[PDB]
Amino acid sequence: GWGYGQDDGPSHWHKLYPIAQGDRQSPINIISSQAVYSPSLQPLELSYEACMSLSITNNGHSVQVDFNDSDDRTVVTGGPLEGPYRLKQFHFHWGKKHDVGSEHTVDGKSFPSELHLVHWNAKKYSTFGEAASAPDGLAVVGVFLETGDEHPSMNRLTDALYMVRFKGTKAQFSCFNPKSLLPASRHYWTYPGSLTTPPLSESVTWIVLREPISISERQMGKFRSLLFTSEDDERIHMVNNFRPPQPLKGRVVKASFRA
Ligand SMILES: NS(=O)(=O)c1ccc(C(=O)N2CCN(Cc3ccc(F)cc3)CC2)cc1
Ligand SMILES: [Zn+2]
Repeated sequence: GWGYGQDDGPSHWHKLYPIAQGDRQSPINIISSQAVYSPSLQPLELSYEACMSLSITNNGHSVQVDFNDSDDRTVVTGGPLEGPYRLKQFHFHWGKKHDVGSEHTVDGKSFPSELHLVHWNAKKYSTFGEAASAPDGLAVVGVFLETGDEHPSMNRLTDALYMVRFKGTKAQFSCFNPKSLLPASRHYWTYPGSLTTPPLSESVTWIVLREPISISERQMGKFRSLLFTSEDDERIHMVNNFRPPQPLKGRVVKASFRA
């Protein structure tokens, strides 16, 4: 019912999910000079185990790696979070050129891709779905990707894309440590927001890392080789699967650092 094409793209989502015009929608354009330095925030800690990954899937909207979230082994804690949130899955948003692809932008600048590590408040809610509807239910850590030098650990992931090039396909993806996709800095911007895809619920505490990671153009190209379409269909490459910046509506963006 929704996608990233000319007829079902982000500009039309509100026709189906009215909350798309809400007061805490994501993503947003981060004006670094207007972010509020908040030294009162606790250190952001991403405590990830190496073998919690389950599979890699092309769900028609992105490529997603799902995790075992039975306990609090792989969690994010600190920063603006009151407690630990368990990692459920990570996925990406990307474009067709280096000038576009990320959802969040910084001072008007977009990156070729953005990684989203999705976590939920399992201590408070029974299911991820239950959490995805509550204001304090989710915590998504966003990491910008820039193109430059090849990323060693990313190779395992980009090499796996061929087997999930078609929509609705999946493959086993064991022992991939999402910590390998994090930058050396834990500085970030945070603000109250929403899921960036339908149902667009305003249940996400966003934590956007300041430092991007880089992958090579070859690796980025592997993402663009994915398809929005199934095997027996006219091929349409999965690109520009991002939602543009939404109105801030008076929300305060906090920063764990001084610009
Ligand atoms: N990019 S993001 O904001 O980081 C993000 C994070 C989590 C999710 C996520 O797992 N699904 C949300 C969507 N739902 C499907 C859905 C769609 C429409 C509905 F009305 C209900 C449920 C599956 C779970 C999606 C996007
Ligand atoms: Zn996302």
